Amino acid sequence: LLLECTECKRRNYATEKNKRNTPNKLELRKYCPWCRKHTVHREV
Amino acid sequence: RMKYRKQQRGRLKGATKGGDYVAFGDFGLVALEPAWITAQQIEAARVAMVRHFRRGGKIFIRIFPDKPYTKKPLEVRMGKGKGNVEGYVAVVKPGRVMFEVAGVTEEQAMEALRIAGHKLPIKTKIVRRDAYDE
Amino acid sequence: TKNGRDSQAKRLGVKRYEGQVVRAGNILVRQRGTRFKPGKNVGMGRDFTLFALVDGVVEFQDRGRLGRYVHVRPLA
Amino acid sequence: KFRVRNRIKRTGRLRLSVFRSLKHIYAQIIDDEKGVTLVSASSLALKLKGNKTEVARQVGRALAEKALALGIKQVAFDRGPYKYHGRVKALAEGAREG
Amino acid sequence: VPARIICGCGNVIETYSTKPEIYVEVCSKC
Amino acid sequence: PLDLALKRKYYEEVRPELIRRFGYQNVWEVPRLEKVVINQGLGEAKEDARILEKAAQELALITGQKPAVTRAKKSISNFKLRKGMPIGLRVTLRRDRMWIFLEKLLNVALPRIRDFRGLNPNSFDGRGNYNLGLREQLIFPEITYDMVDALRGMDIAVVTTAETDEEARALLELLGFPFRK
RNA sequence: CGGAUUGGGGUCUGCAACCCGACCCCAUGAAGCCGGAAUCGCUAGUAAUCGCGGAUCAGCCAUGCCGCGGUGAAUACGUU
RNA sequence: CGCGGGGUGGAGCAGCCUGGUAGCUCGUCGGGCUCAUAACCCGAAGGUCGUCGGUUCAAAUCCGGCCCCCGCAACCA
RNA sequence: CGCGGGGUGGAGCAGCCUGGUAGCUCGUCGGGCUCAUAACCCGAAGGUCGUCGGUUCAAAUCCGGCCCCCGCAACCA
RNA sequence: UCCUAAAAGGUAACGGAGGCGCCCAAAGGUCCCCUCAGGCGGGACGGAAAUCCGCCGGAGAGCGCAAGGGUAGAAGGGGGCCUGACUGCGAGGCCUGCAAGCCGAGCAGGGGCGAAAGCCGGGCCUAGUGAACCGGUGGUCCCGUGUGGAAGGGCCAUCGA
RNA sequence: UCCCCCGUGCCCAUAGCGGCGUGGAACCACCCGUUCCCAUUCCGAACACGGAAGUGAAACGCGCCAGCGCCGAUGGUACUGGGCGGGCGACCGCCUGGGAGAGUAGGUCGGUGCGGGGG
Ligand SMILES: [Mg+2]
Ligand SMILES: [Mg+2]
Ligand SMILES: [Mg+2]
Ligand SMILES: [Mg+2]
Ligand SMILES: [Mg+2]
Ligand SMILES: [Mg+2]
Ligand SMILES: [Mg+2]
Ligand SMILES: [Mg+2]
Ligand SMILES: [Mg+2]
Ligand SMILES: [Mg+2]
Ligand SMILES: [Mg+2]
Ligand SMILES: [Mg+2]
Ligand SMILES: [Mg+2]
Ligand SMILES: [Mg+2]
Ligand SMILES: [Mg+2]
Ligand SMILES: [Mg+2]
Ligand SMILES: [Mg+2]
Ligand SMILES: [Mg+2]
Ligand SMILES: [Mg+2]
Ligand SMILES: [Mg+2]
Ligand SMILES: [Mg+2]
Ligand SMILES: [Mg+2]
Ligand SMILES: [Mg+2]
Ligand SMILES: [Mg+2]
Ligand SMILES: [Mg+2]
Ligand SMILES: [Mg+2]
Ligand SMILES: [Mg+2]
Ligand SMILES: [Mg+2]
Ligand SMILES: [Mg+2]
Ligand SMILES: [Mg+2]
Ligand SMILES: [Mg+2]
Ligand SMILES: [Mg+2]
Ligand SMILES: [Mg+2]
Ligand SMILES: [Mg+2]
Ligand SMILES: [Mg+2]
Ligand SMILES: [Mg+2]
Ligand SMILES: [Mg+2]
Ligand SMILES: [Mg+2]
Ligand SMILES: [Mg+2]
Ligand SMILES: [Mg+2]
Ligand SMILES: [Mg+2]
Ligand SMILES: [Mg+2]
Ligand SMILES: [Mg+2]
Ligand SMILES: [Mg+2]
Ligand SMILES: [Mg+2]
Ligand SMILES: [Mg+2]
Ligand SMILES: [Mg+2]
Ligand SMILES: [Mg+2]
Ligand SMILES: [Mg+2]
Ligand SMILES: [Mg+2]
Ligand SMILES: [Mg+2]
Ligand SMILES: [Mg+2]
Ligand SMILES: [Mg+2]
Ligand SMILES: [Mg+2]
Ligand SMILES: [Mg+2]
Ligand SMILES: [Mg+2]
Ligand SMILES: [Mg+2]
Ligand SMILES: [Mg+2]
Ligand SMILES: [Mg+2]
Ligand SMILES: [Mg+2]
Ligand SMILES: [Mg+2]
Ligand SMILES: [Mg+2]
Ligand SMILES: [Mg+2]
Ligand SMILES: [Mg+2]
Ligand SMILES: [Mg+2]
Ligand SMILES: [Mg+2]
Ligand SMILES: [Mg+2]
Ligand SMILES: [Mg+2]
Ligand SMILES: [Mg+2]
Ligand SMILES: [Mg+2]
Ligand SMILES: [Mg+2]
Ligand SMILES: [Mg+2]
Ligand SMILES: [Mg+2]
Ligand SMILES: [Mg+2]
Ligand SMILES: [Mg+2]
Ligand SMILES: [Mg+2]
Ligand SMILES: [Mg+2]
Ligand SMILES: [Mg+2]
Ligand SMILES: [Mg+2]
Ligand SMILES: [Mg+2]
Ligand SMILES: [Mg+2]
Ligand SMILES: [Mg+2]
Ligand SMILES: [Mg+2]
Ligand SMILES: [Mg+2]
Ligand SMILES: [Mg+2]
Ligand SMILES: [Mg+2]
Ligand SMILES: [Mg+2]
Ligand SMILES: [Mg+2]
Ligand SMILES: [Mg+2]
Ligand SMILES: [Mg+2]
Ligand SMILES: [Mg+2]
Ligand SMILES: [Mg+2]
Ligand SMILES: [Mg+2]
Ligand SMILES: [Mg+2]
Ligand SMILES: [Mg+2]
Ligand SMILES: [Mg+2]
Ligand SMILES: [Mg+2]
Ligand SMILES: [Mg+2]
Ligand SMILES: [Mg+2]
Ligand SMILES: [Mg+2]
Ligand SMILES: [Mg+2]
Ligand SMILES: [Mg+2]
Ligand SMILES: [Mg+2]
Ligand SMILES: [Mg+2]
Ligand SMILES: [Mg+2]
Ligand SMILES: [Mg+2]
Ligand SMILES: [Mg+2]
Ligand SMILES: [Mg+2]
Ligand SMILES: [Mg+2]
Ligand SMILES: [Mg+2]
Ligand SMILES: [Mg+2]
Ligand SMILES: [Mg+2]
Ligand SMILES: [Mg+2]
Ligand SMILES: [Mg+2]
Ligand SMILES: [Mg+2]
Ligand SMILES: [Mg+2]
Ligand SMILES: [Mg+2]
Ligand SMILES: [Mg+2]
Ligand SMILES: [Mg+2]
Ligand SMILES: [Mg+2]
Ligand SMILES: [Mg+2]
Ligand SMILES: [Mg+2]
Ligand SMILES: [Mg+2]
Ligand SMILES: [Mg+2]
Ligand SMILES: [Mg+2]
Ligand SMILES: [Mg+2]
Ligand SMILES: [Mg+2]
Ligand SMILES: [Mg+2]
Ligand SMILES: [Mg+2]
Ligand SMILES: [Mg+2]
Ligand SMILES: [Mg+2]
Ligand SMILES: [Mg+2]
Ligand SMILES: [Mg+2]
Ligand SMILES: [Mg+2]
Ligand SMILES: [Mg+2]
Ligand SMILES: [Mg+2]
Ligand SMILES: [Mg+2]
Repeated sequence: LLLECTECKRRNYATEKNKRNTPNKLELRKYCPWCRKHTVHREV
Repeated sequence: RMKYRKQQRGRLKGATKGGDYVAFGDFGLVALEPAWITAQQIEAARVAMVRHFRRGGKIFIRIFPDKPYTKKPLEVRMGKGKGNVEGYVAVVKPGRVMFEVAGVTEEQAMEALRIAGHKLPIKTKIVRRDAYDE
Repeated sequence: TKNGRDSQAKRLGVKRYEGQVVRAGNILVRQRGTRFKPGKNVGMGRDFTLFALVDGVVEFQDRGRLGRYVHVRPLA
Repeated sequence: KFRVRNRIKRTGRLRLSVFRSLKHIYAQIIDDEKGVTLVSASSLALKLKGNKTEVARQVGRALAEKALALGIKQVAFDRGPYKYHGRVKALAEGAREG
Repeated sequence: VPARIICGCGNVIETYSTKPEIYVEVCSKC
Repeated sequence: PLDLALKRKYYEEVRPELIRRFGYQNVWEVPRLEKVVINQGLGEAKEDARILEKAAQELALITGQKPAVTRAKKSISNFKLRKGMPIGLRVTLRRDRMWIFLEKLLNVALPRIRDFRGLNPNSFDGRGNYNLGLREQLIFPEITYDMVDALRGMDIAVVTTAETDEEARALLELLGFPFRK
């Protein structure tokens, strides 16, 4: 399953890859935008 | 037997390792000329030898056929021969010791070891055992 | 008769030999695994490649049970 | 179990070989590449008292003196076979204090 | 706790093991 | 709790007699009882952690110590085990923890063993060590009857500092190990 | 409950109880929790049930047979 | 992708309107009855009614999202 | 020489795609109804999954080779 | 991937053999700890092979999958914390007709683990893939046909072989 | 200068396996205990802390041994750049320069650099 990590409190993205049925319903790892620096990132 | 599959031909350059000395037995048979000796050829000599001195001593066979023999069924060019038609062979180079006889008289070894030479595609020679060992 | 396969050659091996000047960080040896280990001013990348970290000359050294090493003996 | 010691070696310079017996503690500041020691502030071999942990601190600050006595700074700490914990840690504790 | 091995053939032994109400049937004294 | 019958038995009784029979040189050539380990190869409660717990805490009482688990490695289709999921309930114990257990054992367990006849004389592994299997685990002190929901036994091993096992035989007999001889 | 099986010890008949008797005592304590498709008996002092005797015969493998009494039902609309 | 309508007993579907309701057929076992399968008659067990959240006194029912199968056309550099 | 399909209790078929458990019918064996046999009723047993080798923890089931059965194919000169 | 391939690299045939069109939020980063296979002996169920103890046992195990190279002075097994499976770059090279593929020190930002030295720009490594064009969704210094918007387009990100 | 031991690097088996002997005065190990720092998927086994008493058993240092492992010539042959000749061939021979693997003779239970304590 292909994925694209949005930044929280914003609207950025990242090169991602969930795994759906394998224990990965969630997804909110930490990442780093160009506006500001370093924050959480949802699945989306 | 086991190994794996079909095997390239490869040449028969000088009889370097192609050879040995008499291991066991009173006498033996040596190859004067390089060749692929077939399974059939081997057994041919064997059974010959026994048949000569019925209920006889002991025949050793220092050579052994493990090269696969490929061959095409009367066709042209796709793939490598299903091969194995003569089946298998042994690389005998000048010098090699092929058969040892023991437990018999000379006149028996000479004769039998000679008769065997008639089945082999090669010029050969029968040795006593000099003494040269190691 | 299935067999016509193969992969394309990867062209690997030592790229710079012993007693050869080297610039800042040019590759020195491309190797399958660890046929060679790092050394003085010589790191290695993901593919086990071995490259210079400084200028100077390349020298090899066999350390027996240890391995075969390659490093740059700088100068300036 | 000299993995530690190896990694450290491929870091560059100034190894701090804290050795430690059942009532002892030492430290060579050794420079490889040539295989030579400099500062060597021992303890049981030096003179100090008897209380390991306590003993550490000084034997650490002991190197300290003899270090700047030559111009030194690379902390490269050979946390040998021993975990960074007591007498070993404390050996550093002071080695850095001074 | 100090255990109490009570057996019908004397041999009352003490040791250590939670709750010392150890009624042993036929201990090693017999 | 440094002190006890069996603890001292070894020192002030066995120990000196070993010097008689063999008579060494250094005090550290005299064979030490110094390691004993329980175990419960249970492919039985392998399925559920329910039947698996009671056997562990039950074990805990008899040993007095906190039992450990042991997982499988290979994979056995013939008896339904793969990665390491399952279980064997082993627990190592030494020092005074072991002397206290051995007292119970050699003087309460072996006794209450149905038709006991003495530990098999052959259970020595050529080197100074001894092991033994047990069925019913209830032949242990604190273990109540209404407590057991299954007759799950187990087996134990005891290590020496001896090299040969005659010394271990001698050592263990003296220490109160009733051998069938 | 049920008393099969097995061990052990013993009495009696009879020249003789290995094969093969019957009984006693201890111990051992089996399958069996009411039985598939199917099928037998009996219309009143009957069935069911509970004992007693006798022929035979040293003894008895009788739970068999022949006979005896004790307690004592159910149900027959109807002849497809 | 957006459109549409459902996941109800060992099998589906009725119940989903316009909330106050799990029943149907066959199946399983038992009983009645037959020369007999079977037909037939009496009775019983086998449904978070895909899922979580919300309205309501009350839902399978109304509502959101989700999980899945079916169907609709329509697009594929 | 090619390509495709298949070898499973005594007979004929299922299972293999999507590895854990070999099922259906006849037949076989025991018992019952009958005067008897057939039918019908009750109960049971029976399979190295062509053979050799591999992958797997595990192979009828996946992969490779040999052997046998079936279907197609073998043209222009 | 290995052989053919003739000890640099390369190198053909309807030459000999086998895989790929993935997978893993832990199978990733780091800090600490740990070392197999297998053989003999001893062990209640087990039983050639579960788990237990002893001894011997330098790599014949293991490294998600083919094969090779490597490898326990870890790349292998466990744990604690974690998310560098970063953003802005990129000296210098390998490889190469072109296009493409590959390795990469170090700098800034900002962060993870660690006592520190230091390590981190995914996975021991070499397969797990698709130029351009056309279009979709998110965004955004830009363009917007007289002017202001809007339509549309560009740029960055990603999507449909 | 010398010797013993301790920590560390180097050549990377002629250093190793096993056998036998040896030292605890200093050093090192084990040993005492687990209050505290800290620790066991369970066990102070391990790591960790306090610390005399005991010990050289284990480990380790040292030394002697060759049985195993490891090193191993010389001579000679295979093969072979370069040059030439022969057989239909499968092949074979000569010249010039190079030259192993195996096996043999034999070697080995190591050598050495820096620092520190000890006479
Ligand atoms: Mg999520
Ligand atoms: Mg999306
Ligand atoms: Mg021929
Ligand atoms: Mg033609
Ligand atoms: Mg003779
Ligand atoms: Mg003769
Ligand atoms: Mg001839
Ligand atoms: Mg001839
Ligand atoms: Mg001749
Ligand atoms: Mg010779
Ligand atoms: Mg090819
Ligand atoms: Mg290749
Ligand atoms: Mg090619
Ligand atoms: Mg290739
Ligand atoms: Mg203090
Ligand atoms: Mg300092
Ligand atoms: Mg206790
Ligand atoms: Mg008694
Ligand atoms: Mg000893
Ligand atoms: Mg010994
Ligand atoms: Mg009597
Ligand atoms: Mg029954
Ligand atoms: Mg009852
Ligand atoms: Mg009677
Ligand atoms: Mg009578
Ligand atoms: Mg009667
Ligand atoms: Mg519509
Ligand atoms: Mg239906
Ligand atoms: Mg319906
Ligand atoms: Mg309906
Ligand atoms: Mg019905
Ligand atoms: Mg059901
Ligand atoms: Mg339902
Ligand atoms: Mg349900
Ligand atoms: Mg479908
Ligand atoms: Mg459909
Ligand atoms: Mg429709
Ligand atoms: Mg078929
Ligand atoms: Mg087939
Ligand atoms: Mg067939
Ligand atoms: Mg089949
Ligand atoms: Mg058949
Ligand atoms: Mg058949
Ligand atoms: Mg048959
Ligand atoms: Mg098939
Ligand atoms: Mg039938
Ligand atoms: Mg029949
Ligand atoms: Mg019949
Ligand atoms: Mg009849
Ligand atoms: Mg019949
Ligand atoms: Mg007929
Ligand atoms: Mg029956
Ligand atoms: Mg039937
Ligand atoms: Mg049947
Ligand atoms: Mg059947
Ligand atoms: Mg069956
Ligand atoms: Mg098959
Ligand atoms: Mg099967
Ligand atoms: Mg045709
Ligand atoms: Mg024509
Ligand atoms: Mg035509
Ligand atoms: Mg290659
Ligand atoms: Mg190769
Ligand atoms: Mg090449
Ligand atoms: Mg190659
Ligand atoms: Mg050449
Ligand atoms: Mg070449
Ligand atoms: Mg070649
Ligand atoms: Mg090459
Ligand atoms: Mg070929
Ligand atoms: Mg794809
Ligand atoms: Mg994790
Ligand atoms: Mg083992
Ligand atoms: Mg043994
Ligand atoms: Mg056993
Ligand atoms: Mg087993
Ligand atoms: Mg066993
Ligand atoms: Mg290796
Ligand atoms: Mg593999
Ligand atoms: Mg592999
Ligand atoms: Mg290669
Ligand atoms: Mg490999
Ligand atoms: Mg390999
Ligand atoms: Mg290897
Ligand atoms: Mg390997
Ligand atoms: Mg690791
Ligand atoms: Mg890893
Ligand atoms: Mg981790
Ligand atoms: Mg570049
Ligand atoms: Mg280019
Ligand atoms: Mg690539
Ligand atoms: Mg490349
Ligand atoms: Mg990996
Ligand atoms: Mg590669
Ligand atoms: Mg175009
Ligand atoms: Mg565009
Ligand atoms: Mg904008
Ligand atoms: Mg900008
Ligand atoms: Mg504008
Ligand atoms: Mg604008
Ligand atoms: Mg205009
Ligand atoms: Mg204008
Ligand atoms: Mg305008
Ligand atoms: Mg716009
Ligand atoms: Mg736009
Ligand atoms: Mg002097
Ligand atoms: Mg001087
Ligand atoms: Mg050096
Ligand atoms: Mg000794
Ligand atoms: Mg001493
Ligand atoms: Mg004590
Ligand atoms: Mg405590
Ligand atoms: Mg206290
Ligand atoms: Mg405190
Ligand atoms: Mg304290
Ligand atoms: Mg700690
Ligand atoms: Mg713990
Ligand atoms: Mg303290
Ligand atoms: Mg003394
Ligand atoms: Mg002494
Ligand atoms: Mg010693
Ligand atoms: Mg030693
Ligand atoms: Mg050698
Ligand atoms: Mg040699
Ligand atoms: Mg020579
Ligand atoms: Mg030449
Ligand atoms: Mg030449
Ligand atoms: Mg010439
Ligand atoms: Mg010619
Ligand atoms: Mg040589
Ligand atoms: Mg030799
Ligand atoms: Mg020799
Ligand atoms: Mg040696
Ligand atoms: Mg030695
Ligand atoms: Mg010195
Ligand atoms: Mg000195
Ligand atoms: Mg001095």
